[PDB]
Amino acid sequence: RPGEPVVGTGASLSVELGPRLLTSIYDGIQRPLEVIREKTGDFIARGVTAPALPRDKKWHFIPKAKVGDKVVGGDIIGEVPETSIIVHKIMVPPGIEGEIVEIAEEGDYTIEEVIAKVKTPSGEIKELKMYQRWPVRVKRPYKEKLPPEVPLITGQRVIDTFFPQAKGGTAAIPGPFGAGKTVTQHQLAKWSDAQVVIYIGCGERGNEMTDVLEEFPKLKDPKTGKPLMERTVLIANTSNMPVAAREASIYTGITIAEYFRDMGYDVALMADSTSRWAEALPAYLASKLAEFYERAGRVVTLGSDYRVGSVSVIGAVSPPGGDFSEPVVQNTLRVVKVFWALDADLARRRHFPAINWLTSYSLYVDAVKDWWHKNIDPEWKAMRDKAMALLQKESELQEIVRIVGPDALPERERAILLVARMLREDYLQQDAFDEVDTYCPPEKQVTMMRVLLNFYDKTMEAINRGVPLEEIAKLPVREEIGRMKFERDVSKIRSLIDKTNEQFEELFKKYGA
Repeated sequence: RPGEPVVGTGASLSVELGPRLLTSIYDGIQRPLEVIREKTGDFIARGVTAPALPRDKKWHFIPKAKVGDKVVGGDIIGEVPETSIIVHKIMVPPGIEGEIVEIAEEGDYTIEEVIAKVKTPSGEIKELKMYQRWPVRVKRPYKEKLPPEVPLITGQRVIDTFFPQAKGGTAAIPGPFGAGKTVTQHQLAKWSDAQVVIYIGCGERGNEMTDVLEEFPKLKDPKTGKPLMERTVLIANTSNMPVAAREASIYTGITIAEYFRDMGYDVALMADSTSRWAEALPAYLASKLAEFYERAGRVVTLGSDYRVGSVSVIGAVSPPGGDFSEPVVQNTLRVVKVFWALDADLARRRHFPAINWLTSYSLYVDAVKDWWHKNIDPEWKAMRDKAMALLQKESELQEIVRIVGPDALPERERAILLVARMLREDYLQQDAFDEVDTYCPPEKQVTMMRVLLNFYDKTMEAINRGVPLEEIAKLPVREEIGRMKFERDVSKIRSLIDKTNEQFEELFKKYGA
């Protein structure tokens, strides 16, 4: 990328945006694999480079606008089928508006070709290609940042239910590298309802780059059968790369996320490069994490059609050995709205995903409940809250029992522990390796939860009738409850409610009431 030595604020550090970015692997900056990296500074940056998009590749343009049409920035003037998954939407660059005096015909083109001309109100004729440039450090503009509402549906029960992410929200995952972060990040990347993923996947393990070039091209997008790379764009930070570029990769990544957002996609920006992101010569250097995160959001995009896209941020905080106290841990956890706390004791106990349901939190619960209530069910919030109360109850009881023992525990309390344990095992625990349980649709989540909480209501009902707890604990329907996560037919899961009720009736019959 040649550029120019301009005054102001650096060279004018930017990125190219157009067809073929997808399936591609880039560096703090935007050059293909194993390419030298430029220095930084508050004042300026110097870069010796290669090309970011092939000028030599031929793309099938489908125009969507005509000679005579009025346009504004964000308006979509045609389409380019880019991968087998993603249509690339060709948009007037921000700040350009006017009349389309000239537009290409449906045909094949390389990116330097001019596919349209726009006459601005001044009369100035602006020439538009299939790509555009943007300064990575300026947030691409939009009409309006919408308040957090709809959830980013992850298909993971513990997250979607107890610690929800909003489309356009900010989330962090910290804890040990040990058990499960990788598989959990991988589950999020492939299952979350974001059409496009930008992964800043950046050498935290010496063989990570090897795994990236060797494995990533084989991964399938479970929604289509096709490769996950065909909706992904990677941004590597490594130990050989300049402190400079490593710094700037988040911007390059978020800029590219905003660009797919602007077309109306939901996009997930995933950062898993904690350590490589380090600097030498702090408050002065922390509002630089703040504003990066401020760039997350669901927005009504620029353009003449009403159009919504989003960028959801999920940041890894994996500090090596135990850098968990001071850097990226004071400023970052108080800026993110959601935190999924991976916990090595849970992992050792083989509870997966190993997410600690007492130290994680989401501040999007009330923001997303209405979306759940309107479509998934009307009792979604009441039910999570009830299931959490019972988990909080369990945790208190277990502390108490650690001190004084279990033998003087009353039936009611034993019942609470039995049901909480069913919550942990049936719902909290989810099998990423199983062909059904690797994804749990919204409808299935609420039904499994109703089955569980109905069993709780009947348990507490039975006990307050003199049915003993040992009899409840061996209801056959219990063990079907432990398997419901493996059932793909949601209506079979649902039938467990009536089945539970009936077995209880016939425990009421044995005994009294």
